[PDB]
Amino acid sequence: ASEVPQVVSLDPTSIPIEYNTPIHDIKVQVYDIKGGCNVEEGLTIFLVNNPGKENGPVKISSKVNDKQVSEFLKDENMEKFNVKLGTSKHFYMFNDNKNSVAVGYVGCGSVADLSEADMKRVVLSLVTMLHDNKLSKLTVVFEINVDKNLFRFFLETLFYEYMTDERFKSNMEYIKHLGVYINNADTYKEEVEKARVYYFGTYYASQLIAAPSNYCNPVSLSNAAVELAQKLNLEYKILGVKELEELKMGAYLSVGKGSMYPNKFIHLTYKSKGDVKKKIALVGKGITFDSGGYNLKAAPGSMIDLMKFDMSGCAAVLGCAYCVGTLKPENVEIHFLSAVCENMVSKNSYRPGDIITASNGKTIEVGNTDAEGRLTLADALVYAEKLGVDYIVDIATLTGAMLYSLGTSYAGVFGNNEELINKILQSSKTSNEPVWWLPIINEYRATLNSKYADINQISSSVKASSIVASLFLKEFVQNTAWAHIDIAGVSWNFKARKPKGFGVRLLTEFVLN
Amino acid sequence: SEVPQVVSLDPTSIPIEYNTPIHDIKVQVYDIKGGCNVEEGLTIFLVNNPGKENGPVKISSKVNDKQVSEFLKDENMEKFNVKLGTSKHFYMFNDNKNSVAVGYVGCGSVADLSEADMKRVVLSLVTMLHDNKLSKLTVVFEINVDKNLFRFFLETLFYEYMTDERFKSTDKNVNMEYIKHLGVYINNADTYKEEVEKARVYYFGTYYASQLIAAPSNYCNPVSLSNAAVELAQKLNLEYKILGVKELEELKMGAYLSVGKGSMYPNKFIHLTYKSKGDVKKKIALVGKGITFDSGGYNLKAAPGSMIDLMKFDMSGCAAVLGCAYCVGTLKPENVEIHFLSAVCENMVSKNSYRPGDIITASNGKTIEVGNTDAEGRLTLADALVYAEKLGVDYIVDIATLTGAMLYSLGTSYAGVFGNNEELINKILQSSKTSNEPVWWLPIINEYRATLNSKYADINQISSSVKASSIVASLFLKEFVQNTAWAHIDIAGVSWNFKARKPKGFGVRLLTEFVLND
Amino acid sequence: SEVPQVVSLDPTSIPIEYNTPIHDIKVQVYDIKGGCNVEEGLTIFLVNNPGKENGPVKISSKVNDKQVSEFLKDENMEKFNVKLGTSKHFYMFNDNKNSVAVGYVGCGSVADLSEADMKRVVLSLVTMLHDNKLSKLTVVFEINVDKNLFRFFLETLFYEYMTDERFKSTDMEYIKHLGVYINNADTYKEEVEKARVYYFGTYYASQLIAAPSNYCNPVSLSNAAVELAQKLNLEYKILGVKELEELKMGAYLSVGKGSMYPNKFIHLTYKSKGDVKKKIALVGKGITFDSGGYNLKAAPGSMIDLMKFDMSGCAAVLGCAYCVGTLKPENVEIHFLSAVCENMVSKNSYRPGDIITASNGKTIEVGNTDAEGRLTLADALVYAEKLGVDYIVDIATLTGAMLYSLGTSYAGVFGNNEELINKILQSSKTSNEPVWWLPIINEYRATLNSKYADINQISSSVKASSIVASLFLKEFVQNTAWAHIDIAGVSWNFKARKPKGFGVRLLTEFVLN
Ligand SMILES: CC(C)(C)C(=O)N[C@@H](C(=O)NO)c1ccc(-c2cc(F)c(F)c(F)c2)cc1
Ligand SMILES: CC(C)(C)C(=O)N[C@@H](C(=O)NO)c1ccc(-c2cc(F)c(F)c(F)c2)cc1
Ligand SMILES: CC(C)(C)C(=O)N[C@@H](C(=O)NO)c1ccc(-c2cc(F)c(F)c(F)c2)cc1
Ligand SMILES: [Zn+2]
Ligand SMILES: [Zn+2]
Ligand SMILES: [Zn+2]
Ligand SMILES: [Zn+2]
Ligand SMILES: [Zn+2]
Ligand SMILES: [Zn+2]
Repeated sequence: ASEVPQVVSLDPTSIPIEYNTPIHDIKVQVYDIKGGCNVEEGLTIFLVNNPGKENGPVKISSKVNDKQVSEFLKDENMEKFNVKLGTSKHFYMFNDNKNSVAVGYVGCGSVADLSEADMKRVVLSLVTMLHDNKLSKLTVVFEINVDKNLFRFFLETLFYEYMTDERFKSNMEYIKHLGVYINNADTYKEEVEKARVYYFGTYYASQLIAAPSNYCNPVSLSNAAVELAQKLNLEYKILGVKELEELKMGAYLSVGKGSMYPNKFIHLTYKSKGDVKKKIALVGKGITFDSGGYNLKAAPGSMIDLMKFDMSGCAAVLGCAYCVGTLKPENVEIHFLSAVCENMVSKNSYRPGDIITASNGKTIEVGNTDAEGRLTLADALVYAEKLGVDYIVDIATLTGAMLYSLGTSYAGVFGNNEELINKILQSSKTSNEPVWWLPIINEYRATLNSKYADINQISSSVKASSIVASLFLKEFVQNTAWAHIDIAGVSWNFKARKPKGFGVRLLTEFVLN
Repeated sequence: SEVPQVVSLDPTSIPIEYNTPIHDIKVQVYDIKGGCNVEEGLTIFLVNNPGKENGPVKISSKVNDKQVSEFLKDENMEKFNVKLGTSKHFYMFNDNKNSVAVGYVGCGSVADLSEADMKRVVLSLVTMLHDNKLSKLTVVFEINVDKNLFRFFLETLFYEYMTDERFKSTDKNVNMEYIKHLGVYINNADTYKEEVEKARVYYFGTYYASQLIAAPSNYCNPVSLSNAAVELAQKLNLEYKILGVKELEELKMGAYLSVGKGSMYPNKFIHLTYKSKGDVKKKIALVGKGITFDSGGYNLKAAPGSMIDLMKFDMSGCAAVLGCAYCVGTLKPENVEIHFLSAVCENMVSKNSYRPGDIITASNGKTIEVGNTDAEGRLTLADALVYAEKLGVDYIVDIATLTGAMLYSLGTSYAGVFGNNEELINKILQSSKTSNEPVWWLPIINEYRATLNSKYADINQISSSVKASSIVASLFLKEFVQNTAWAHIDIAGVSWNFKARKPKGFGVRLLTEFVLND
Repeated sequence: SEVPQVVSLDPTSIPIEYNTPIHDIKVQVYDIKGGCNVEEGLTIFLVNNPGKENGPVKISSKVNDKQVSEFLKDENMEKFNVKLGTSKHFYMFNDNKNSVAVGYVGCGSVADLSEADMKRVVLSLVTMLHDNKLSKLTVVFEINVDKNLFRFFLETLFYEYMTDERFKSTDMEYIKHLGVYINNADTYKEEVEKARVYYFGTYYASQLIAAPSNYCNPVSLSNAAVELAQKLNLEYKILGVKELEELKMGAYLSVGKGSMYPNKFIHLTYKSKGDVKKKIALVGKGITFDSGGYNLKAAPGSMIDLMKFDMSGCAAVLGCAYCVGTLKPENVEIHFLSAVCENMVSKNSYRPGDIITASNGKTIEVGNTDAEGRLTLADALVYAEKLGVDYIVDIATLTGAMLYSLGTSYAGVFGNNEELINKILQSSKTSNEPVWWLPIINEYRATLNSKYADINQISSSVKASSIVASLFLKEFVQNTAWAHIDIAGVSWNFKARKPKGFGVRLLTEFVLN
């Protein structure tokens, strides 16, 4: 660990992290729905739809072993409510044994197959009830059709949205039990503890992102990665400035010049006990705060107050490290990499127009100091290819233009290898973290031709900045299958005012399958 | 039919050139194994060097002239290299003691030239045709191209060679002269021969669309554009129908009509039809956005970078569809019925204009809340799409300069395609490949549909405020196709060639290939 | 003179090319009478057609090669036209069966070419040189140029031909001979080696300007100026912060407060060997990077990435120092001055509103930290006048408004003395570096009346910024002929993405004549 510098003694010197969450204490049981439902304790919620009849009435089919609840659930009562996606109702009542129970439903629409976005709305409705609930148990009865991956997604999302981050603070009570009624329960049981792992990986990423830039800086973040590595028995190595200078990472070092925090390059490694048959490098953009540099984020809508999230790529990679270190896949070697620094305004900062030299010898003309992500990634990519891996995948809050292309739901993936892109797309499908394949259009490459340097950092005209940024990155991968995931648009949940932890499950599914 | 005028100097028709100098070029194709005759004009060798970047020039073709062959020997040609786009001129006397001009264009070190690579080659060749009064060009192929690429070479050569001087008066090019003969030497020539006149057909459809787009909004208005479409239909003996305002009112096209309310030109709905003789296997509706000028309306294009002076381009989709109509009407495909549609109007600022906040009713009965008058294109398309589905077709493909956000997603080279049907989308991509007009599949993300939920109307026209506009606009259009395979091509970013300051006529070849191979 | 570094990869000197391939070109000038020989390389005829716009090409010169004469016959050349900048060139065998290239550049239909026309002609010529491997270029003048325009042709040819590759790393063959056919060749021969000197003075200035702000800083620029002085046997003196504090240069020192590089005042001196009959101070604005300071260049179109060019005035002066030091004019004493610093954002920077005191005791109210040029020039001008000189001429990238007045071609000249101004205009005509006289309007002076300080730095309303800035500078020259050349609009060739080196030949012609 390294000592993080302070301006005043009241400046924090570590990131507060919660490992043991109330979610981990929840005992989960899955029952088959064919046998009927037991309603004796806590809150019971039926997931109900009505195919064909848009906003049609609620109808409960499951038999329950309680006379009081059976009467409440009768068709004449339930038809007073409708299945409009996200709509919920729940009532408190006494059961046959005169114990207080709560019974309700969440509408799941009129389409039999729920998208991940549909399922998310269902969960949010459920969580709203939970945040006003003090009962010890929740039972969810699936009277809809979900596959194994979507059911795991249901649990992951439920766990993630339920949990509230109160680290920076100075009603309800977390349930101790979760019951689930679903068809062929036995096949869904193995998803439960996988969901719990995917949850924390995602929530851990969220904690790092949500942590403000005075708490989460290059030194405190690399410190956290070390502590994580030690807990998971991963090989770890933090490269300091002197080492970085020796490796000649001029692009990455240039970005951090104006920061009071020294650059820290995070390198964690998972190695399988058995034969190593595939080597992967995961690269996360790790800007702990993006002020923009001398190209300061002062334009309307530039949202400088959001830019603690510019290390979301790093967070996703570290979150994946947790999942991989916990699930311990076989026959694989994975490197978790992040060139961490802070982009600030100072007498010491790099300037627009500056020509800097990357670790592969390429000279780069800086057109915009706020395009700093690709500079750090450039040296990180050179570092990764030197490891001699089969796949290189980077993930980064790289370009604001993603907001105008795919939006806030789908991340974009670019690459030099169709097979690798396909694996990512497949991983997106099974993780239910949506990604869309975007092209690297070679005709735009000429725009990066610098008059004085080997290459330009940005275009002056093209405006297709996400593609141009990909073209720049491609110049630092010489002979390895490489993919690039731009999560600038999808990383932050603007409506809920919190991170998503996007990427963790996607990257984990990628290495596992 | 009568174009309204403000003053007598206002034009009442779009000047259109049908018989171009390109059509006067006699094209001959010879097989390269017979040897090349170098007699006159300019003879250009298309040469590459596989694996050797900036490799030396070597003329592998048999040249049927002792003097020219001597000139083109490897020893003499070594000094020149094949760097993609590079070119050289040679001057010499042939065996008949006549002075002849010879040269080459470098095609690089790749074995397969891409879309952009070949256009680079053609542009280099065109520079050799400009500022040189030549009567004949001979092109010798020493690179390998498939039939579609050979056709693409000719189409692009014709299109770039052609110079549009319709609006020139005192500044016509005094030295403008076109070759009268084109010679082509290539391996297995008989295979490529049929591609020649197809290329000339593809050239004009593209150039015709280009003429309509380039034509300024005072020349090209809803009345004169619909008048041009009738003249085209009459020339091709296609069925044609133009729907006037009273007919449009009967069909209750409130979305389309509201957009044109502020204009001095009455709305004109174009409906051309190609009908194959015999069994019709496929019925297709092609829909083009036909905004002759987009001021933005009361949401005026006044913001920095909004490029209001470009907005004559906003009927590029309609132009593409009409260009396709020329190609289809000329090549006469079998087993198909094609409907060429465009809801044409002008988006202007007036006492009569539609307002931000207005609730209008589309022809399928859905009420629409206008949040931005500058999103007028999807409004006209909405009624056009409803009209299209009433025709009972198998495929509906619309093409439109719809969202500026395409510049930020795919840029100026690739068009975006959206749709409700994977098979149709795949056919569009296939047509993209064979036409060499690049298109990329983009998603219609259903999670964003909620943002189009209106407090008062059935649906919001736009925004508040997803930012992924191209997708939101596609979601809106989807609401007006109920049960028909539909695809949407946003060409807002690729329609105009900013570098050359001219239209591309994008989509004509794409749509034609779609029709011809479906 | 030790350049401070943030990281070990930060450059500590400006790379400079002194020996260029241009200097290895052997120039021969022949009279057009007696005919032209075409034996090898590329031969280009400069042709116009006064009778017809875009008229046919017609070669008038007798060529002593029959094969080439056949090529140049009227029937062949009339297929080509003389539109300015249009060119064609063909490869062929001459009488000796040696490969030669012969062509032309269109020179339009106006008998007398302007400097803008001639530059277009040269650019067409250079395109051919860059695209052909040639040991020799021959140019045949079938147009009319005077001695100054001919030199300009050579200077421009040399400058545009030369390619700056100092910052190229890892992402050939110049001509060795130049032949010129022209009527009355003997009167043009003496322009050749003068042109070569003017070329490098201009190219040397270009090298300094093009060099990014991380390479070119106040310390390395002053170091570079010393190296130049040593090679030319000029007296030199670099004033450091202690000395500047002693000289009370508060305006100059305030600007550099926020930089990591100490202020460095450059003072080079050329003195003729004989009696000194004229003393001249040339003053160049030397801002190595202009971020704008706390008035950050953040507005759209402010082009902060261009701002390495803000020492262009200094570079022109140093480039002039090369030419003067090489050509060694008689009975003159020339001082080359530049108050070099960097305008940055820091805890240490000067603020908007700060009241500072120039070396002549005048207190100045800073209204805008991005108007820093006039503040550095203020102390530089006071320094210059104390040298007891006859003329003071400053050259500076001072005001962006120049783009709106004269544009990108003509610099503006302001002054307090009509004789000096007319001399500069005369030097503009002979150097072919276009300048236009603009007024110092005394009615605007009242806008600089500060409420608290002696004077305002900027006007709060009078949008005539170039004139207002001239009024400010005028306050720091008390009793000396002074002129001010604003090159903010002309210094950078935006189309070619490179500096012009504007001002070197202008200032040198001023000293020489
Ligand atoms: C426009 C340039 C090329 C400067 C760019 O993409 N900059 C990105 C950047 O700063 N990289 O280090 C960038 C990244 C994200 C965002 C962004 C801004 C918002 F207001 C958002 F809500 C968001 F999700 C992303 C904007 C610019
Ligand atoms: C921002 C909204 C959603 C209103 C939009 O996309 N409007 C488009 C429109 O006016 N439809 O009728 C629109 C279409 C094209 C462009 C556009 C602007 C430019 F400066 C270009 F260079 C260009 F190619 C397209 C901008 C907005
Ligand atoms: C508007 C003020 C008075 C602050 C001003 O002229 N500032 C100049 C300055 O920064 N002095 O230190 C200034 C100088 C040059 C430019 C300038 C900007 C561009 F984008 C150009 F392309 C250019 F040629 C000059 C703009 C402002
Ligand atoms: Zn940034
Ligand atoms: Zn960033
Ligand atoms: Zn519009
Ligand atoms: Zn429009
Ligand atoms: Zn400034
Ligand atoms: Zn300045």
